[PDB]
Amino acid sequence: NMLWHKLPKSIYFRRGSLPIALDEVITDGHKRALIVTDRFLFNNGY
Amino acid sequence: KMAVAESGMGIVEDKVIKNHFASEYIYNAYKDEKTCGVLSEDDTFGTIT
Repeated sequence: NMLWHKLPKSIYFRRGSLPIALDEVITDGHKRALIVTDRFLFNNGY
Repeated sequence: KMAVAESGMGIVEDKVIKNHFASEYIYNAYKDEKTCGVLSEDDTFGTIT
C-alpha cells in the first residue's frame, strides 16, 4: 500500500488578485476562450 | 499675389503650389494622435500618462 498527496499547480490568493493573475494567461500564448456561469451571475455585473 | 508686389521677388506661379503642400500634409498625419487628457493606461498595478 501507499498513500499520496496531490494538489494543483498553483493557488493565487489575496484581496485584489483577479485582474493581475489573468494577465498571466495572455502573456503566454492563448487566443480563444470559453466561460461557464449561472443565470443569476449573468444578468448582474459578475 | 499680395507677397510679390511688396517684397519684389518671386514668381506668382510657384507660390501657389507651395502654399497648398504645407497645408494638407499637416492635415494628413497629425489627425489622430492623442495629445490631450489621457494617452495610455496599463493596469497591472495602476499607472497613467
